[PDB]
Order: sequence, then C-alpha cells, then structure tokens
Amino acid sequence: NCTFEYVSFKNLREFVF
Amino acid sequence: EVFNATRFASVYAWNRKRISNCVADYSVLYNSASFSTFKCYGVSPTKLN
Repeated sequence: NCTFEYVSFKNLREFVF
Repeated sequence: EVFNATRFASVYAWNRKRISNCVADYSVLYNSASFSTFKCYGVSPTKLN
C-alpha cells in the first residue's frame, strides 16, 4: 500500500520533523 | 508508459498503476488520434489541466 516513493566527532547534523 | 506500453494484462486481472506526485495534463489524450474511444463521465473533459 505505497503512496509515494523517491530515490536520490567531526560532523554535526540537526534535523526538525 | 501506461498508454504507450507494449503489453497489457487481461480484463479479469487488469494492471493497476497509482499515478500521483506529477502533472496531469491529458492534452495528449485530446489531440492524439491514436484512440478509438474517449469518454469522461463524472468530470468534464476540459476541466482537467
């Protein structure tokens, strides 16, 4: 039942969902 | 790729392709003469683009 599909220390990665 | 495809499935087991996240124009369906029948029932044909 798929409705959408898309295919494209040292590091700080911030994300907001 | 769903209208100019080489092979189709049967009528009892028909192919179901979910089309979404794109641009629905349908003008190729109006202008092209490769079709024998073209009938819209629930929506007017010109109000689709």
